[PDB]
Amino acid sequence: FHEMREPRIEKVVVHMGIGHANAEDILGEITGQMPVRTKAKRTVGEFDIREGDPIGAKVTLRDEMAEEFLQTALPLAELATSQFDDTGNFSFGLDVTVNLVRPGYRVAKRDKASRSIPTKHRLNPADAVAFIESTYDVEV
Amino acid sequence: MHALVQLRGEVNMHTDIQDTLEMLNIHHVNHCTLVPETDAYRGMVAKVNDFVAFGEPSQETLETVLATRAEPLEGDADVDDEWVAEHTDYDDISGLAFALLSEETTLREQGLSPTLRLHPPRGGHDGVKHPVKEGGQLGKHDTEGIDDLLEAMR
Amino acid sequence: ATGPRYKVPMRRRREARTDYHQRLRLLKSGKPRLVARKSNKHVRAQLVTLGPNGDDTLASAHSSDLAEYGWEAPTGNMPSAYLTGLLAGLRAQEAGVEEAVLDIGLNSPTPGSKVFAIQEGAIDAGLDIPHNDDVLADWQRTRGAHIAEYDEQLEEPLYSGDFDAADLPEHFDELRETLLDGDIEL
Amino acid sequence: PSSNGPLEGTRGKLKNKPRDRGTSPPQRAVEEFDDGEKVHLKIDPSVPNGRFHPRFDGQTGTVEGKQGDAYKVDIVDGGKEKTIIVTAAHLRRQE
Amino acid sequence: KPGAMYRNSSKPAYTRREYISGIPGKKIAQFDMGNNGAGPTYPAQVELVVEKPVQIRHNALEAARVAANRYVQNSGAAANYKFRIRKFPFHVIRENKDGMRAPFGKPVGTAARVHGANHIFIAWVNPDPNVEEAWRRAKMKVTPTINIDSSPAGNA
RNA sequence: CCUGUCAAACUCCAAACUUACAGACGCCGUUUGACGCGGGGAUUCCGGUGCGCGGGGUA
RNA sequence: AGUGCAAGAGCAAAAGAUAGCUUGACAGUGUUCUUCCCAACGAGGAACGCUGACGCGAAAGCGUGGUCUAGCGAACCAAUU
RNA sequence: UUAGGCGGCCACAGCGGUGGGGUUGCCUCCCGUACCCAUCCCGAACACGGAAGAUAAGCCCACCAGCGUUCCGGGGAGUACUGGAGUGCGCGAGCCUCUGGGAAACCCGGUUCGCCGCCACC
Ligand SMILES: [Cl-]
Ligand SMILES: [Cl-]
Ligand SMILES: [Mg+2]
Ligand SMILES: [Mg+2]
Ligand SMILES: [Mg+2]
Ligand SMILES: [Mg+2]
Ligand SMILES: [Mg+2]
Ligand SMILES: [Mg+2]
Ligand SMILES: [Mg+2]
Ligand SMILES: [Mg+2]
Ligand code: NA
Ligand code: NA
Ligand code: NA
Ligand code: NA
Ligand code: NA
Ligand code: NA
Repeated sequence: FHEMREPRIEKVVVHMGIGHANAEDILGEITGQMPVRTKAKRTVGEFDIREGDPIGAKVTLRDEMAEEFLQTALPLAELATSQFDDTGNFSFGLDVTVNLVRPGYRVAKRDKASRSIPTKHRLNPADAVAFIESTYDVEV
Repeated sequence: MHALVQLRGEVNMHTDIQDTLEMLNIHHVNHCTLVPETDAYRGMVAKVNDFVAFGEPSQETLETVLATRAEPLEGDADVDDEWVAEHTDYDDISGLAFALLSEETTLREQGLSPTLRLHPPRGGHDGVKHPVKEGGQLGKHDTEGIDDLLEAMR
Repeated sequence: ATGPRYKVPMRRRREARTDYHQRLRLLKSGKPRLVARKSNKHVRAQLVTLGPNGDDTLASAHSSDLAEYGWEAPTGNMPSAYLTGLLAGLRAQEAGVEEAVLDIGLNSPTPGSKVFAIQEGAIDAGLDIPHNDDVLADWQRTRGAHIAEYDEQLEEPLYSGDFDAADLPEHFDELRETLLDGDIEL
Repeated sequence: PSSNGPLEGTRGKLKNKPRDRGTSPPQRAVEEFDDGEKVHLKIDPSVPNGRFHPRFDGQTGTVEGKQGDAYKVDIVDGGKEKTIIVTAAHLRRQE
Repeated sequence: KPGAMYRNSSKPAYTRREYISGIPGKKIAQFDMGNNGAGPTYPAQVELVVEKPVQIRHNALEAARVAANRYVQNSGAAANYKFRIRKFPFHVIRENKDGMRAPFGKPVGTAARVHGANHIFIAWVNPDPNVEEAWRRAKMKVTPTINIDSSPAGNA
C-alpha cells in the first residue's frame, strides 16, 4: 500500500512579484537555473496598463534542484499551520512555494487518458506537515 | 360498415370537408353511401361528422333501401332480386346486403352506383343543428337510429 | 451533472481518448486509418475503416506478437515500432487494403518518433500513405543503433538479463528480412 | 418581418437545446449517400458550413449527384423545383 | 380614469421591464398585514375569490386592501390575525393620450391579472370572522363579483 | 429554511395543429388525355363581411 | 469569459488565449440558393465546385477575408490594367 | 475483453461513494536522460530508453440512488389547451354541449451507477 502513497516534492516555485527585471539575476543564483518572465493581465492604475509586459519572474525547480534549494530555504522560514494548503501545499517568504503530492500524479498531468486525482488519494494538510516536518525542522 | 347520409348542404362548408364527401361518392343532400370501417375510412367520416348522419344499418333496412334506391352503374334499371342475380355474384338482394355489411364486396364491384340517392325523410328528421346525443340528427347513430332515418328516406 | 441544462462531453472525450476535431479531418480522406498507438512496453498498429456501428479493424499488429517471428528483444522501442508497422502493413495488404492515412491519436508529431516509425514500416509493407520523409528517423535509429551505442557507455548491461549485452540492431535486420517473404499470418 | 435577411426568424430552428450544445459527432458529417436516396434536411446548429437557406429546414429531397464533398439535393419549394447544395452534416436518410 | 379602460384581459401580456420604461410606482402599501411575525397557525381561514378573469389596477388593489384591513381594526391595531393579498400588478398598462397616428400609448399604470376562481385575499382568524365583513367591503372596490370562501372552519 | 407572485421581445417542459416525403385506401386520368410543356388573348393590382387567431386603440 | 459593432444564434484538446510563420483579403471560370417563399425581376450577397498559383501542416486537411445574418449602386462618360 | 486498441449512440453513460483485482499476456503508476525530440524556466509535460518496485492513483470488475438524467406505473387529468360543428347560455368579458386530439408542474412507487460494434488476447 504505502511507498506509492508516501508524499514527495513536486516542483518548488520561487518567484518575485515586482511591478515592472534586474531581479532575475538573484533568482538564477539562488536556484540554479534560468528564470521566466511574468507578463500581467488587465490594465490598472499602478501604471500597469500594459497587457504583455515583464512584471516579475519565477523558477520551477524539480528533483534535487528543488531539495538542494529547500535545504536552505526552509531554514529561513519559521511558519507552519494555517499557512498550509488544503491540498498539502504551503508558500513562505520573494516567494517560495512548495507543491506536494503522491506517486500517481502523472495521471492528472499527462495528455492521454489523463484524469483528476481522487480526493482520497489527494494529500491532506496534516499528512503534509508530517512528511516535511519529518525532514529537518518543526511544524507550527 | 356504416351508412353515410349527407344532411347538410355545401354552401359555407369547408372545402376540404366537401371534397371528402365527394371522395366518398356523395354530391347532393340526402345522398347515401356505404363505407367500410377502416382506419382510413374512419378518419374521413369523422371529418365529415358535422354534416352527415351515419351508423350501421340492420340487414333488413339495408335490403329495403337497396331494393328501393339502388342503381346500375348506368341507367334506370330497377335493382331487384332478379337484377341482383342476373348481374351480381349474389342470388338476391339479401345475398348482396349480407356481403356489403360483412364488407366482402362493394356496390361498385357489383356494377352498382356507389350512391343510394334517398328521398327526403317522411315526417322529417330531428334537425341539422344538433347531434344525436342532443336530440338532433347529426353524427353517429344507433343501428336502430340509423334504420329509422334510412327507412323514413326509403 | 449539475442540472438539466448541463452538457456532458461525449464519452471518448471524457476519457481523453479521442480527439474528435482531428478524427473528422482524418475521416475526410475517405481512406482507411493507420492507427498508430503505444504503451509503456508495447506498440500497436491497426488499419481501421468506418462502419455502421463503429470502426472496423481489417488488419492489426502488436509489438508482442512480434516474437512469434523470432523477436527476442524489448518491445517498446523504435525497431519494434517499425516492424510492428511492417507486420500490420503486410497483413493489411493481404486483406486487400492498399492505402491509408496516419492516425497518431493523442500523440505528438515529433520527428523520428515511434508513430512515424510505425508509418515507415507500414509504407515499406506496400501500403500507400501520405507522408513526409524528413520527419522520419534516419534508418539507423530505426534499426536501434541509438540504443546499441547507448550500451557502449555500458559498465552495466542496458538489458537486465534479456538477450545480449551490447544489443543487436542486426537482430532488427534479420527480422525485417524475415517478414519480407512467406511465413504464416502474412 | 422587420428585416429580410436569411436568418430572419430563425432564433428557434437554428439554435440547439442546451444538452445538444457543442461540437457534433463526425459520424454523420461523413455519411455517404447515393443518387436517388431520400434525405431529410435539417441544419445542425453546431455545424457552421454546408448549410442551406433555413427556409428549407424540414424538406425531404432526393440526392442527385454531388459538388465537391457537398451533395446536390433536389427538392420542390411549393410548386417550384430547386436544387440544394448541402453537406451530410445537415442530412439524414429517410426511413 | 375608469376601470372600463383596463378591466379586460384582451391585450398581450405586457410586463418585460427590460423593454418598458417610465412605469408608475405601485400604490399598494403592503401585502402582509396583521401579525406577520406569526405563521398561519389559526383555526379559521377565509379567502376572497374573484369570480371572473379581470385586470385589477394597483389603484383598486390598494383601495380594496385598505378598506378591508382598515376595517380589521374592529380587532385592534395589533390584533391577532394575518391578512394577505397574494396578487401583484405585473401587467403594465398604457393610454394613447396625432389622433390614431402613432397611437402606441405611454405607461400610465399597472394591474394584476386575476383568473376567475383565484383567491386575491386570504385572512387568518380565530373563530372571530369580522374578516367576513372586511371582505364585503373589499370586493366592493374591485371590478368582479366575488365569493367569500371559508376554508379551515367547521365551526358553524 | 420557510413564505407571496410574473413574462410579446424567458424556457427544464409542451400540445392541438400546420408542414416535407413515401406507402395504403379513396377519388381522378389514359376516345372526357389527367400531371406537365409551349404559345395567343385578357381582366385585375379602391374590396367588403361572418367566424377563428390576432397587433394597435377607452372605443 | 472571449470571439471589432445591433440583436438573435455558433464555438472549449475551439471558432476563444498565447506563440510562431504566412499573405487564400490570390487570378480565371462556373454550379446553386438568395435578392424576389410560393412565382417572373437587375445590382448586390452567400453556399459549394473546378482550373491555375501559392501558405501552413507529419498528414488527413484547412485557407474562395473577419464564426453566421447589415457595411451598398445601372446606362452614358472619364481615368486605370 | 484476469485489466487492451479503435469506435457508434453521446448523462440510461453525469456527480458523489463502498468493496475487489495483477511473478505477465496486459494497462498503469514507476525508474531513468546517450540518443530522435522537448520546456519563452524546469525529462513536470512532450520524446526517447527501460523494468528495481507497487496495485496506493488511474484502469478493469462487483455494488450503493443521496444529486443530475432516461423510461414506466398510479394520482394530478381526460384537468389545461385545442382541429370540426351548434337558431346552446351569457348585457358582456365569456361559457357550455357534441366530435376528433390531449399537456405541464408536482407527489408517491419502480427504472437508470451505460448499451452496442470491430480487432487483438490463457
Ligand atoms: Cl497512444
Ligand atoms: Cl439553399
Ligand atoms: Mg346513372
Ligand atoms: Mg309534411
Ligand atoms: Mg327542423
Ligand atoms: Mg417564434
Ligand atoms: Mg403556423
Ligand atoms: Mg467563413
Ligand atoms: Mg448621367
Ligand atoms: Mg486498489
Ligand atoms: Na452539437
Ligand atoms: Na402629426
Ligand atoms: Na364588484
Ligand atoms: Na444575383
Ligand atoms: Na517574453
Ligand atoms: Na490499482
